[PDB]
Amino acid sequence: DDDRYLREAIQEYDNIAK
Amino acid sequence: MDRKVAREFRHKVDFLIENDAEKDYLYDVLRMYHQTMDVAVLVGDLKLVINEPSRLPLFDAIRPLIPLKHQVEYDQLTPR
Repeated sequence: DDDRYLREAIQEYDNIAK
Repeated sequence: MDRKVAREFRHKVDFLIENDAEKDYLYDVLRMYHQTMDVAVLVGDLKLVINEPSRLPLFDAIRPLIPLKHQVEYDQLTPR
């Protein structure tokens, strides 16, 4: 569980563009 | 399988901050730790935003997604 969840939430926001 | 972690992570942070400007910067903090990959940087910003104990959860909140190795070191840097 390393170097995978970070991009998940990080990119998630990148998609939200909030 | 890895998707809800984002909702629980974003929903939690929102439950604590409930703000937008703060989440924007905090969101910027994570974005930094991703590119620069400097735990020393996250701690600094996280503090400027977590200056108050109320925002303490941010440390335990982010840790999960934070590399297992960096998690421990993250603990060594933080007093809590």
